Amino acid sequence: VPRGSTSEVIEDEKQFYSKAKTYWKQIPPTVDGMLGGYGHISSIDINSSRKFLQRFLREGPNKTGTSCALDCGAGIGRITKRLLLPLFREVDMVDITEDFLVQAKTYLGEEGKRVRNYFCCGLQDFTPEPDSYDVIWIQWVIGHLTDQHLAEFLRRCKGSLRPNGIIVIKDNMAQEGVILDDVDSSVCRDLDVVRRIICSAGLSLLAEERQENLPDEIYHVYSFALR
Amino acid sequence: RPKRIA
Ligand SMILES: Nc1ncnc2c1ncn2[C@@H]1O[C@H](CSCC[C@H](N)C(=O)O)[C@@H](O)[C@H]1O
Repeated sequence: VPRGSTSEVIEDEKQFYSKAKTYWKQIPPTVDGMLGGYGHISSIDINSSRKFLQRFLREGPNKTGTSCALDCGAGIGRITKRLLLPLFREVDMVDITEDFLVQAKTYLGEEGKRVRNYFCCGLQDFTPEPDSYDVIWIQWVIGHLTDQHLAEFLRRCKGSLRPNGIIVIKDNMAQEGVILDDVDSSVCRDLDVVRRIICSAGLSLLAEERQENLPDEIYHVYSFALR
Repeated sequence: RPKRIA
């Protein structure tokens, strides 16, 4: 069978997290470090993310607001800089790697003065303030959490949404199963697994979209908008 | 992070 949960592939959860922390600690605080050598795809990524988000910003009963966003596993703030700060009055960042948050303050420049909180914490230990965010953006990090921590984190995120708020997950998806990468200490899950986890967190799908124009050799990437 | 299919 393919594997369907992280408990089938993670030998030692403390080591799964410690190894990941050690891996990111020796990556340079640059876009290419964030994107694993694929820094050149950033603009394609941000353009598609922007179009996806703008679906939820149109006027109407369910319009997502534009006061505050949370960037989860934000790194140096690639997404905060080019996608979120232009659209949200304030942005909070959370990441496990202190060096990245320190570099963010340089990387983000003057606009970075609208970053309110820089939280240096693992997602598995982070509880966002209730009723605080219009958008919670979670990109290229969910693979770093166990199934139980991911489900729990998505529940706490749900409790921190403002009225009409949404959660966006954008990540690599496996063709089938749950695949361990033992170098960066992360998993890649298939769409059925990810959807199962979203549902277990009491969330529903508003939209799902495949990222186009990526290099042929990398994992497929999908975006989900949730509430 | 984005990455080559293992
Ligand atoms: N358990 C965890 N909690 C929070 N952040 C984590 C984490 N494990 C890894 N990270 C962070 O997740 C990021 C993955 S790289 C992606 C960075 C950003 N989302 C972007 O797309 O540009 C790194 O900044 C790394 O420090």
